[PDB]
Amino acid sequence: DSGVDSGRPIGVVPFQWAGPGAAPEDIGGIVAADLRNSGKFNPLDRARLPQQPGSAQEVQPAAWSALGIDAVVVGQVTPNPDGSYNVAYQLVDTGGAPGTVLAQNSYKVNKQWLRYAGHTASDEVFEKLTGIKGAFRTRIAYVVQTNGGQFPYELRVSDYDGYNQFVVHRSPQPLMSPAWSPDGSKLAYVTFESGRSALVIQTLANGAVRQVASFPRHNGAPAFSPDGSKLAFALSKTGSLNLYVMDLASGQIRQVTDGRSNNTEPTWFPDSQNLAFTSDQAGRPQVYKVNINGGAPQRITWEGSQNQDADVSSDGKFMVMVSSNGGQQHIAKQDLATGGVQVLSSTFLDETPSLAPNGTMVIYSSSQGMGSVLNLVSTDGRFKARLPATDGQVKFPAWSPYL
Repeated sequence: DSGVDSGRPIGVVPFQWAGPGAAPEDIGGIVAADLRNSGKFNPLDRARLPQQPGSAQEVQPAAWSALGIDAVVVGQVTPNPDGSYNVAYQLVDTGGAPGTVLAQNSYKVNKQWLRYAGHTASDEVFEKLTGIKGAFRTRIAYVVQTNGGQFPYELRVSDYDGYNQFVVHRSPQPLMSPAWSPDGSKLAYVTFESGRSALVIQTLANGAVRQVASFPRHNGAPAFSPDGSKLAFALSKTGSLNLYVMDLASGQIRQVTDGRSNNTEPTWFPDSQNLAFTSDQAGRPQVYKVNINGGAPQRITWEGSQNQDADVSSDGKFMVMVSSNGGQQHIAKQDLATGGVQVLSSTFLDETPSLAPNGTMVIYSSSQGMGSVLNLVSTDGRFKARLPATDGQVKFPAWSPYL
């Protein structure tokens, strides 16, 4: 819903490093990358910075408004004797009230939390300048297939931008489609470890695992309801996949769809009652919507030869999905009210899109020979980037809720 050329230009100056040598991290670089990733901003190339002020007072507004820049982010990174660091940023106005500090904060963090300090600065500048909750301190879950033979599959979690990865679960068999609990503490996912498909929910903090379902099938594509009370997923035995809803408090499972049609990849609407999902009911896959509390499925995608793997935004205003047309398979966004569709990505064979909690960015995977990598694309379509390559093929990314 930004629908413009580039984003709002903004000056993000490298942070001053008072400590000896060089800085342990490029905080300004992180803030710029974050802001840019959202498609909401176009940080000025470090090449064209008119100056590199190290403090708000050193900022000369005229130099920035001149280049069409409303605000400038300046900052300082200072080493503490205990080995930790002080990361401070000041958001300085270079427009209506030149030189005034719109926002500033300072954080004391260990080397390991320096990127977090950067993402915090980004979140603050972001919420202050867009009114939209920042998602820069969010994480993503995904599955990497390494080249190791014993446990090729690793369900991992990392910062949304690919850094600070950690393994949640390693498996000798395929792992797929993790899904975050709304409170960000658990991941549901499908594992073939038992030899056949199973749906589990693992608590990230202690690794605890809850068995949910095992009926005969393949990928269950789980999805937690926004309110935390249910988990929707697909089971395929009768010869076709159908939707089931898991009541998390009681464990009672109820079938939400029936028929010879393959109904899968459920995703929740904000009300925790309606699901959007993929069905082959009309031939090539299309996206349908159904209220778990009663009613028959309602096809909702009409544009495109095929649409699947939907992800409804947190505000229910739109959804992203994999849309195939003219031999191109990309992530597309569909307005849930007016039905307009906008193709976001342009990479090769885009799959499983997952919306950032503020709905400003989508993480998805694309094809690379026999493998695949993760990508980010802002929901306004302005920014596209590969996430940092890792030691394996990556699939099924899932963006965490706000943390």
